[PDB]
Amino acid sequence: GARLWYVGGTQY
Amino acid sequence: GARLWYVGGTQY
Amino acid sequence: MFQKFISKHNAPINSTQLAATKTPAVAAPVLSVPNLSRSTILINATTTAVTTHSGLCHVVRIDETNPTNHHALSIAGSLSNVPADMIAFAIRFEVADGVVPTAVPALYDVYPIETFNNGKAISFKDAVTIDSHPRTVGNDVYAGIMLWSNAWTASTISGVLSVNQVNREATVLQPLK
Amino acid sequence: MFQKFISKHNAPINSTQLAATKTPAVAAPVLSVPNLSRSTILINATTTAVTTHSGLCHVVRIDETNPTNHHALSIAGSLSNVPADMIAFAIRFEVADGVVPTAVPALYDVYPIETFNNGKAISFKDAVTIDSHPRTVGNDVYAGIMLWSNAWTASTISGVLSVNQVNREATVLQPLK
Amino acid sequence: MFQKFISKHNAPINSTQLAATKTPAVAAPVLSVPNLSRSTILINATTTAVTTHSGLCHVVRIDETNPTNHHALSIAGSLSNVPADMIAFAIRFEVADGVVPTAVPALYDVYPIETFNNGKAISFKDAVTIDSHPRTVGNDVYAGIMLWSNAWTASTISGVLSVNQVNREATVLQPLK
Amino acid sequence: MFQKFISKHNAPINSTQLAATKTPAVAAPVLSVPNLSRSTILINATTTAVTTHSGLCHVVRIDETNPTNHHALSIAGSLSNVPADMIAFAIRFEVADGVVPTAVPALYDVYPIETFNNGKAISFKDAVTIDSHPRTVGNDVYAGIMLWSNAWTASTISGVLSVNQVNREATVLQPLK
Amino acid sequence: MFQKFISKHNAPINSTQLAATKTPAVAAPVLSVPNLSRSTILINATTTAVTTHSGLCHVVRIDETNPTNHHALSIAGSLSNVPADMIAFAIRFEVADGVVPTAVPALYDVYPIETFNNGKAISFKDAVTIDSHPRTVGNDVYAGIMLWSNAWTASTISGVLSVNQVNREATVLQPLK
Amino acid sequence: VPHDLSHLVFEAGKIGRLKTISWTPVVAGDSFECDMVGAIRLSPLRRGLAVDSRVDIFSFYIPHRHIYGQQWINFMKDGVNASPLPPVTCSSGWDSAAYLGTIPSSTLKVPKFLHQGYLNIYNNYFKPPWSDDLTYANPSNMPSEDYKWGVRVANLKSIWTAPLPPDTRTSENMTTGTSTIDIMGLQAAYAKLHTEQERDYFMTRYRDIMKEFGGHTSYDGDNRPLLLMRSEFWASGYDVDGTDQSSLGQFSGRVQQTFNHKVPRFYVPEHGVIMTLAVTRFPPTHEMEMHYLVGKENLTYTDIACDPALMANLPPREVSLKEFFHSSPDSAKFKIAEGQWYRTQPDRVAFPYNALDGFPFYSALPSTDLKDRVLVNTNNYDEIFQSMQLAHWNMQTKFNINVYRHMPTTRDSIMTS
Amino acid sequence: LTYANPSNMPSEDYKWGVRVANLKSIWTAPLPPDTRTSENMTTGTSTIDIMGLQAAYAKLHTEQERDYFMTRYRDIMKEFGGHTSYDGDNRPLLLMRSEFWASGYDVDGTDQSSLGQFSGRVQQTFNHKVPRFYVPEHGVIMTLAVTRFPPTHEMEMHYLVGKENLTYTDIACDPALMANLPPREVSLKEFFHSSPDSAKFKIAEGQWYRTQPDRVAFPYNALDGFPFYSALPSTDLKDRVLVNTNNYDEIFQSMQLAHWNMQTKFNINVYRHMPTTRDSIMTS
Repeated sequence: GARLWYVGGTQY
Repeated sequence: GARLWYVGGTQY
Repeated sequence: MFQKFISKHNAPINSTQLAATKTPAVAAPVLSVPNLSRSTILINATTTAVTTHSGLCHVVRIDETNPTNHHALSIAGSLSNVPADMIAFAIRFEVADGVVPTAVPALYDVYPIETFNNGKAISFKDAVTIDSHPRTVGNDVYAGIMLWSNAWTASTISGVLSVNQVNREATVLQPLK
Repeated sequence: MFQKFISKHNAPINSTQLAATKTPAVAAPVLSVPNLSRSTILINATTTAVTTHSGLCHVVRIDETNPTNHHALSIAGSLSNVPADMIAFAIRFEVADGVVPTAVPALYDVYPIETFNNGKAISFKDAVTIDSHPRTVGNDVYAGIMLWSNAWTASTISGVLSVNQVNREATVLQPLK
Repeated sequence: MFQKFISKHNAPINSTQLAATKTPAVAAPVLSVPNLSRSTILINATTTAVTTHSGLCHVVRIDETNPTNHHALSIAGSLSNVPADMIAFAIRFEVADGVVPTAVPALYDVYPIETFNNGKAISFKDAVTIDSHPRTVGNDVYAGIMLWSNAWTASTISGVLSVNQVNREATVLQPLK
Repeated sequence: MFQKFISKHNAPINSTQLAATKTPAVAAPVLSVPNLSRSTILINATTTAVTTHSGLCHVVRIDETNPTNHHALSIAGSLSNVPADMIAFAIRFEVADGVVPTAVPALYDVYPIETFNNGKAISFKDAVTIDSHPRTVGNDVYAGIMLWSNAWTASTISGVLSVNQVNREATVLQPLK
Repeated sequence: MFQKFISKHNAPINSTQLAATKTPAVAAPVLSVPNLSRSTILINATTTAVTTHSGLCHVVRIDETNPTNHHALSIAGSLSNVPADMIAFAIRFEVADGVVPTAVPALYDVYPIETFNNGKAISFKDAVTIDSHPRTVGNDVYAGIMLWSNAWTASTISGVLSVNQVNREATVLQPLK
Repeated sequence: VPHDLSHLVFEAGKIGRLKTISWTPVVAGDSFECDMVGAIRLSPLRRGLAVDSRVDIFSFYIPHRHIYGQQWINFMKDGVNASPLPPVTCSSGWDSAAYLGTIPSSTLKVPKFLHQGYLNIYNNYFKPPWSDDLTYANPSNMPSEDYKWGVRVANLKSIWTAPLPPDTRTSENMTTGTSTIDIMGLQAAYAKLHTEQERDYFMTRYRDIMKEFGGHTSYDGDNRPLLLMRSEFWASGYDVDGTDQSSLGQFSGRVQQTFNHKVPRFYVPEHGVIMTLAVTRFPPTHEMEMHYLVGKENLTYTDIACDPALMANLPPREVSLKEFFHSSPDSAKFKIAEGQWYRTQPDRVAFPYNALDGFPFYSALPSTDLKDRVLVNTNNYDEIFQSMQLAHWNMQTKFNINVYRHMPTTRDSIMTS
Repeated sequence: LTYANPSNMPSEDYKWGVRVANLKSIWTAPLPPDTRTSENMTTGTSTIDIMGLQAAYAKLHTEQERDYFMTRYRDIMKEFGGHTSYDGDNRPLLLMRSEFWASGYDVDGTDQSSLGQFSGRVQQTFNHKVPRFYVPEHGVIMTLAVTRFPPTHEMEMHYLVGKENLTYTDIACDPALMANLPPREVSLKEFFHSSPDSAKFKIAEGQWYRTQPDRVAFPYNALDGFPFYSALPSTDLKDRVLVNTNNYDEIFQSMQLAHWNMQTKFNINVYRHMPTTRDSIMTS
């Protein structure tokens, strides 16, 4: 579904 | 592509 | 390193304490009352001195019921104050059926193994393949360990003895399975 | 030649130095405070002389939690100034639960192995398959090595002793893998 | 633990009691009349003292009929009042065909094994691969165990001895099959 | 019979002759300057008599570079004029990094094996699985054989000693491949 | 039980009787004239007493022709009236090429094994993996068994010795094939 | 003309660490294409296969200018007599540049663009985003294992493995008057916090705060290595059945995975290196993780009802490794989004397992510390393999590259002519 | 190889045969060692002959060609647009040539100790066909085999990464430059991680940009079973080109069948004008 994890950008 | 190795002839 | 999960003698899980003198002649007496397929005794054995090449035993009574004639009989002892002449060969004999031995008849078979004796102590762990059915109709068959030497002096030889009859396997826990 | 990567006794990676006298009676005391699944002690053991066929121990406390009733208990010693009567049979006993032994009760099981003693030194490396669950509800189960002989004199017997409870395997590096 | 179902010496199921003195010289006599492929004797051997490095035997007579030249000959003894010099190497020799030895000729082959002797007792269990056909047409081939030492004194050395010629296997009951 | 192509101790192909007295105290000295993964010394060792249960060593310096923490360390000796108390347990210790021992610190681990001593000679061949990485950052790790007994008298004990660190296998020629 | 069809020492099928005194110094002489890949001698060895930790040998001459550098060299002895100090380590040395040794140079390699000595008798059966090619161009390479101890007295030590160089296997008859 | 710069690669590394497997120096104006095809193997594991590992292969382009800055610019301008470009220094170990998939030259030094190049690729795409940059100067400055097997990459998103940014505000004060508040000031207060919150959660990167403006920033605006191609896959294999007396009923999982990666032709604007790195990881399955609702004792209306109004309107919730792991300290905290426990589900491993080596799971407890307990804890996989001198995983690939240039030629260079 | 008799050739040269050349790499096919890196034209003290210079270049050209490509008569001929019979230079005539890659499969160990261990089994079916051929004169037809592995060393480094300070000439790949300066003399040291600064060889400028070495992680260089070059090159040109066989001894288990063995059925068919079996034994 919708986004979940938020680190402050993109983490591979 | 083009030749590379040059020994002074043919080496098997 | 990997763990060795194979042994020559897989003693019953339980041991029966012995304590009882004996007179180890040729007609080698019986240490502890014979169990059924496995036991392990630690009978501070007391042994009247005997200079005549005879001896005292400890065997079990083999289970006579399997369509497989030949079974594996594994023994294993460690004894002290053992005359530094101790040889533990194994044995088998058939008494009449239903009868309880008090010592081996004149009629028994021997099977050598790997017994090592130092001075006052002896041990072993080997396997002998004996025939499981009564050689004669009306009798039963018994087998175990026998201590044999020249000079059997006034001494209490303590240690332990185990005998089993591979009727079944005892499989334990293997961590990678 | 290829390297043998299988052993009978895979001692813990670490050893705890012992040093403590003892009085090795029948009610065989306990050498070092029992650890949990493996230890290896090298307790220049000091041993008050005792002429009565009793003895002193060193076992660990087995881990009572695995749906597999039967586990493998491997021991291994090398001792000096050991009376040339030394027999190292193994053992197991269940004390009440949560209780810490200071010696084996009158109630314990024995399992023979392959102990070899010369004069003043003895070693071993064998495997015995014992039952891992408390035989009775409210207690725990302990197991290890026991030194047993006739005459236990005034001497400090140094050497080492290791006991493990194959709960898990310790697999090392194999160069062809 | 799993049961070891492999052995180095699988003695015949039956043993023949011996009792007969001997004079163990170089031209090493023969203990018991040679059987055919396996026997196991427990001849309280009586041995005239002999200080000259000679000795007395016990071998069987190999079966000379199999398109396979090389066979396996496994022996196994345990003896008492054995001079603490006892070496049991094995042997093989070919006498003329149909002839029954009463001792080994000057012509025999040796094959070392793993004999261990303490003081007054010795045992062994090993395997030697000898050649099964008569090296020469008109003769037969015999092989077994030989006791060899310096000083052979006035003593009756009892114990047992077994020799077999892996012609066939003896397969017993395996509980997981 | 087929040839056994598996061994417990695969000594380096080369041996370094030793000859150098030593004083075998607890702070057990070092026989020969430590090599790197395997050596085999035959140092008619000369040994100042010492009655205090201490001893002298011979180990190598383990190679600290393999993503596999646990390695196999196999030893093997045969010594003469060895006090009939000789126990060869193995060992491991970590000295600071780059430092060359001249004897074992107070801090070392032991691992029992199968040492057999008669009177004046002792041998062994076993395998112990030790942990290969420096237990602490700034140091290195060493391991080998240690001779330990009560009474160390005025005598030159010659024999040999080998220690290897199964980092790699040494595979020889197998005739059926 | 099934028959073990694997051995550590598969002696040649034939043995050469020895009889010849020797003087076992450091520059350890040679017992019997070196054969080629296997022999087995039973040289009632006569041994001038020598108190200096030197010794006498028996090796064969390795076959220098196989693209496989590392070969397996298996030995096996049983000796009497052997000083109860006997250590049989193995060995290898390269003499100039085509030359026949009469004893080992100052330059030889050692490889420990599993030698057991009691009092007056010693045996062994082990395997050592040596390098098969001449370490230097113009020479050949020899290897075998060496008896080493402190005190070598006036005595004839009889027994036997076998050495082989697994160049090829000797496969016998297996009854289930 | 096509320049075949193909070569074989024999690789190996740890589990959650980024490692360079290949690099090809490129010149300004050449086109680069590669076809990397091989097989990925894991060290032999102690039991049968249970869970597939996922593999990520990356190819990036980092121009030199990005690395030497103005120094490079001058170098190109100066031309033939430009001052040589100083390489970087390394640590005493043949395996001291490993992370750079190259053997440190004889003097234990290596290209800075290999080092910084690598540094730049991690600090921009792998390092957690609230986290601090790897400002390592030389490989002789990075931890032994960081440069042996490579720096630790981040665990696969879980609930506890992707906490809210630790610097995340759980409250915000507006200094008010003693007996009055400015209704208009309050409004403003909210506008500022918004801009702050966004930076905290999503725009920790310039290039990111830009994008939300509806603009774009060239990888040249923020000197970021350009991600050219990305392949991801799950490696598998088969079990091997033991068949001797003792190991009959025992198995060993063999992970053989054929993979392929294709970097489409690419136009190299300027001179630089193309780095190709690999990263092997397992899903963050811990043997002791508990469902938040089941680990936090008294359940309030807010925790159990999932009231939209509530979840959609209160501050992030600060929780401890203790409401998620069965023994874990009450003290190791992290900020979670309210109702996060209802958007997810942990994996569940029966206790019978936590005593078993051969399972690619997390045995040990987390790492009290945020960072460390996110970027994967490799070592907790050491017990899963048998023997290993080929690390945790090894790879054998044939890097089929093809570069189209305007090169001299082999005979015209050696032909003084 | 001006060996007179086989009793004159090295033991292993005549046991297993003389060493063939490694498969072309950068370091495994250096420029001819006698390759000129400069050429002087003796000039006057305060003048040069503009026309003499021109000529100087023409001669060096002819020299350079012989050095690099026409070390063989038959070769200096071909570049003249002519041809030379294998009878002009007494060269054995190459009738047929087959090349292939041998493979096999792994064998999975399954006992307690070697469960997770494998042994590669290389079984390769091959075939070779020598088309019918007309034998002009009496002679022998020799059929030889040569098995080789790509020259993968466990310690070869990328030239640019092994040579410390990078100049404009090394890193820019300026066409004008590469296309116009002398061959570059390098050492086993700009290519191998420990190798002596002293073992040199001549490479073509920008050669490092026309190629790429294979790369083997350090974790390997401590592992026997991999058909790679462990050891360091051989300081000497020759030796370090013609393959160093011995560095493969560690890759196999046991071997009394060398490194490789072959079982082939040579199906030959010769058409003659022969007597016959009965007409020769028939005095008649």
